[PDB]
Order: sequence, then structure tokens, then C-alpha cells
Amino acid sequence: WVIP
Amino acid sequence: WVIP
Amino acid sequence: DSCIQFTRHASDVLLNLNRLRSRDILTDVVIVVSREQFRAHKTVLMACSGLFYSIFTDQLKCNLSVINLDPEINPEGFCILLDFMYTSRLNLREGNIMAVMATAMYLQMEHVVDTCRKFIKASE
Amino acid sequence: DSCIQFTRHASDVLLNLNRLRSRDILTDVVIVVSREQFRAHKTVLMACSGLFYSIFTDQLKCNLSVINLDPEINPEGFCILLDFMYTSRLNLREGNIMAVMATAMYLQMEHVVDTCRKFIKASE
Ligand SMILES: O=C1Cc2cc(Nc3ncncc3Cl)ccc2N1
Ligand SMILES: O=C1Cc2cc(Nc3ncncc3Cl)ccc2N1
Ligand SMILES: [Cl-]
Ligand SMILES: [Cl-]
Repeated sequence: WVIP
Repeated sequence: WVIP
Repeated sequence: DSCIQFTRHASDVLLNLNRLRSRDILTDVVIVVSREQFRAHKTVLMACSGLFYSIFTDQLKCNLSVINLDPEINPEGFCILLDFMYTSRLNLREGNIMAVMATAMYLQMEHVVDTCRKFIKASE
Repeated sequence: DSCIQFTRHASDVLLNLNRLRSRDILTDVVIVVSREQFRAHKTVLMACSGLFYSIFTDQLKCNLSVINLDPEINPEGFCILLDFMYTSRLNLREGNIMAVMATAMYLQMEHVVDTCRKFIKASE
């Protein structure tokens, strides 16, 4: 999971 | 396009 | 093999599937959650959820145009997860994390369940 | 927004759509190429091809279970492109590049047309  |  | 690969292909496909959903094009099922209705594509739901995969591979249920979820399922939690299925983006907030995790457990969306567990553990 | 994003989501969705294609699950159309038949999902074809997008948004054609391609279309070129649609991998070879490019132009798959043009230009 990432900060888009 | 890339070499997978 | 000796294939070449187009890096952005999968993302572009999902973006187009979401554009078809927005315009209600070729949607083939309605998901009913506490009298809130969501139109979707059976194949995308199956590709994202262990529950929908099991439902639409069933010889009788594969032909249903309406699926009713368990009444304990929250429509907002479902809406957030349906958006995630079609975009890869999860709108996870302090005010919805419990409903989102409960819905992801029911829908059998293991990666969503994993990030909810981790975000909850960080707040304790 | 304040969304989080699951990097591998789009790729995992496409992988699952290809598994449904392999097992012939929920395929809703047959594409006929020079008497060679290919089963697929209308939504995936639309998501990848300008031609299929135009065909299945047509009020009469959206309901067809069989689509016949132009007889000049080569079945191997189509097969390679259908595989690309479901995997992001293009099996481009000296022996098939002309058929693949001609099929991609007809199907309106601009990124495939682009890499074929470049690979051909490198060999001249
Ligand atoms: O967490 C998850 C996400 C998910 C998706 C599916 N889908 C499929 N699996 C295998 N072949 C085809 C498909 Cl469509 C099954 C289980 C789970 N569990
Ligand atoms: O090269 C290409 C690839 C491609 C895909 C599509 N598909 C869609 N476009 C817009 N909204 C939904 C969909 Cl399904 C249309 C044109 C082209 N041209
Ligand atoms: Cl997931
Ligand atoms: Cl393309």
C-alpha cells in the first residue's frame, strides 16, 4: 500500500 | 514497454 | 517466453472498466445492501472478492441479476470497497475503518483486511 | 482525496480475469477470425480496443454473442493481441510483427501499433  |  | 510488456496496461484496463461502470455500460448485476443498490460487472467483482468469485461460479447463482448481501453489511463500507475494486484506491478513514474491515472480511478481500488490521493496530 | 492505493491491485485483477478466460467462466462473446473462434469477456475487449468499444456500445451489436472480424485479419495476430489484452504481455517476433501491427491497427490498440512501428523502424 502507498500514498498515490 | 519493458522486458518483463 | 520472449514477450515485451506494457507497464501501464493493467491500470489502463481497470480505468476503462471503471469508466464503463460510471456510464452503466454492460453492467450485469445489482448488489443490494440494506436497500441501497450498486450496479457492477460480475467479472470485476469475482476478480476482487472471494465471496463474489464463489457466488458467480455457482451454477444457479451465476445467472442471477440481483444479489442481496447480509443485512449486517453497511452500504457505505460496500461503496468504499466497490470503488477500491475499480480503482485500486481505498478511502480508509477513522470514521469508516471498522465498517470497511467488516465488509472486506465478508467479501473475502484479504489485502484490504490486512491494511485495516495494521491501521487499527497503529491507533491502539 | 486522502485514499491509500494497493500497487498490485490492477495487475491482480487482470490476472484473475485471464484465469476466468482460461476456464471459460462468464465469457459472453465469441470472436470469429477466418473460421478460428476465440471466447472472451466483452468488457475486457472494450477496455483494450477502440474497435470493440465502438461495437459493444452500439445498441444493436451490444447484444450479439458472435462477432465476425474482417476476413483479412490473421487468427494468429488476433490470438497474440487477445493474450496481450488479458496479460499486458505481447509475443512480438520477426515472423508475426506485420500481422500483429495490421491486427492492432484494425482493433485500434494504439500502444501496440506504436511499439510495432518502432520495432519495424529499428530493423530497416
Ligand atoms: O482476497 C481475495 C481476492 C480474491 C479473488 C478471487 N478471484 C479469482 N480467483 C481465482 N481465479 C479467478 C478469480 Cl476471478 C478469489 C479469491 C479471492 N480472495
Ligand atoms: O487504443 C485504444 C484502446 C482503447 C480503449 C477504449 N476503451 C474505453 N475507452 C473509454 N471508456 C471506456 C472504454 Cl472501455 C477506447 C478506445 C481505445 N483506443
Ligand atoms: Cl483485496
Ligand atoms: Cl494498446
